Amino acid sequence: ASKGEELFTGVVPILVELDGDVNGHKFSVSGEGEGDATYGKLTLKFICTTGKLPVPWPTLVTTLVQCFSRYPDHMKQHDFFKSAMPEGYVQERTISFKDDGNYKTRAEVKFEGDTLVNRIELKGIDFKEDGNILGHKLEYNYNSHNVYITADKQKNGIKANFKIRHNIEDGSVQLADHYQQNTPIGDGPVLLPDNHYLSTQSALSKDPNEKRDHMVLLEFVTAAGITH
Ligand SMILES: [Mg+2]
Repeated sequence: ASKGEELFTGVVPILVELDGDVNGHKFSVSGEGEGDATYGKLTLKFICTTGKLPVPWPTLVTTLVQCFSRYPDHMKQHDFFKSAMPEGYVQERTISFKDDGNYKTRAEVKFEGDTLVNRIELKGIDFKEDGNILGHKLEYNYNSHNVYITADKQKNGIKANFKIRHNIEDGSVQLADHYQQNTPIGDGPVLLPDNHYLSTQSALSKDPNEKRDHMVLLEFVTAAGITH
């Protein structure tokens, strides 16, 4: 493997903190839960601490810890994400919503003590007033997808590209093209992978006891695409 994967053999508590501005709508989200990379499993509850979320929850799922992906044993030499731990990595994305605006995100993912933390800044521009995002026309659900990873050896890191399809309430789909880059924060060696993908499955729900604007997420992520 890598030395960093030793930090992931058990259940790890997670904290997520996001500050956002989409078209001048300022918001924050705080999340808590845990990850168990042995099973590729994430359980997180997110709360909008500023009030009502000004964009649909599903549009934030990808932004709101791929170090919890399950890498099969035969592929463990391809796990960049854990290899960068505990010092962590910077994750940047451009998320381009077809016929609408874009999110640019910058996150730092690292350990703070025994807790894995994801700190994010999100900026959204050029959204349509009553497009699917600011008009809240997206269903509260989520389709499975693959995250296609490639090495970026000049930057000592990785890139990824994938497509999210958000279901629109009228039966159509809102495409969200994702371009991602990750670079280590520390100077220790990291694993630079062969092309492969992360198979991701996400289920969204609500806490029946929660009155704040929130999202409960159950996610499974498994690396694939390299055989033996
Ligand atoms: Mg302009």
